[PDB]
Parts: sequence; C-alpha cells; structure tokens
Amino acid sequence: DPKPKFQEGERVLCFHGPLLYEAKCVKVAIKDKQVKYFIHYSGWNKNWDEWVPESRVLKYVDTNLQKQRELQKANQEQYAEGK
Repeated sequence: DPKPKFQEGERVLCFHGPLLYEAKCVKVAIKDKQVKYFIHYSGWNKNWDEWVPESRVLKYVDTNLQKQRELQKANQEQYAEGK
C-alpha cells in the first residue's frame, strides 16, 4: 500500500521477542496492501535476518529508545524473577 514508514538503509528499532533491537532495513517489499520489511539485526549474524511486518518496526527516536530501555528492564526483571 502506497508509501511505507521505512526506507532501505534506515537504522531502526525492531521488535523480535518481547524486546526491541537496533537494526537496519535492508529490504522493503509490498504484498497485498501489506508492507513488509527484511531486516538485519545489528551486531547479529545474518542468519537471523528476517522478514517482519511494519507493526514490528519502530522509528529510531528518543521516545522509542526510552521504550527500548523500559522493555529491557522489564525483561531483565523477568529473568531476575526466574530464579
């Protein structure tokens, strides 16, 4: 569907599990009105590179970095509780 949120090359934050990671938008493909993104997670081996729907990609900005940090601590709180 005309004009997607992200561009090839764009540094981004991408959701993977319950966590957000820095990442790059390697590819942008449109399918059936649904825009998809092929992503390489930075500092991550290319095998984990994957296709992701738009809803999993967030702009690399202060608001989302703060969200990243809050999910990190929340997750870290889950790990710490798992013992």
